[PDB]
Amino acid sequence: IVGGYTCGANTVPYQVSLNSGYHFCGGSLINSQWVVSAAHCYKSGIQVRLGEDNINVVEGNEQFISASKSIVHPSYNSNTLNNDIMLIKLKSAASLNSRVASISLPTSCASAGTQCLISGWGNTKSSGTSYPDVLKCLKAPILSDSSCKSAYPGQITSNMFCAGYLEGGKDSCQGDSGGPVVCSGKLQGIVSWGSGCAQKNKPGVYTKVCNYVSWIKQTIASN
Ligand SMILES: Nc1ccc(CNC(=O)[C@@H]2CCCN2C(=O)[C@H](N)Cc2ccccc2)cn1
Ligand SMILES: [Ca+2]
Repeated sequence: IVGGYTCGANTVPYQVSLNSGYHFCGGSLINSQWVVSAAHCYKSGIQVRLGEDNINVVEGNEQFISASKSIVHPSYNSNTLNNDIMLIKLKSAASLNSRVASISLPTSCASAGTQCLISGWGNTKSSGTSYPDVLKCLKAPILSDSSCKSAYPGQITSNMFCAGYLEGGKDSCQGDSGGPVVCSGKLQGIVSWGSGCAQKNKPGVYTKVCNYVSWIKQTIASN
């Protein structure tokens, strides 16, 4: 997260870290058994880390649970990042508590200008590299479809939206991918892609979760 702030320990209790010997992506707990993340975060052998603040220090509220299965969206296209969404099942159910909590799926898509919370452990610099150990947060509005498509002509599908600031300076970044964009209590986005981070007229692009609720519900009900 570039241009954000320290969230506060366990203030984003649906945020998870995907770990394969090291943190590599975020995700969102959507019920005690299931995490949603980005398809481009897929790999085998994921350990889901819940209840995290400092990902380099055991602070006492963590749950470490291996994934039993990963399901990439059937239409995920890594060339275009269309349908950049993936479900991960936990080998054992998470123990839900004030610090480990699920986030609701949207019943409907959200308006341009709606304020959202974006979070993750990714790079905090728009030029160069600095990774935080504690969770970082950003408040950012959904941008108009036309602003989004003007920034990224020929690249934005109906399954993507932009959020952030066309002036740059505040954005998601490498290492935030797969993590949440939450607006009015609903998981509206997944950190997906952009042109660098916090660049002018290049806001972050997010998977439009409202288009995937039927697939999420059907997939978890059969797996
Ligand atoms: N707002 C944002 C969000 C994320 C980022 C950092 N990530 C990227 O710039 C691109 C797009 C997302 C994936 N990625 C990578 O470079 C991958 N390491 C390889 C890959 C490339 C393309 C498709 C799949 C995989 C920057 N700004
Ligand atoms: Ca920790």
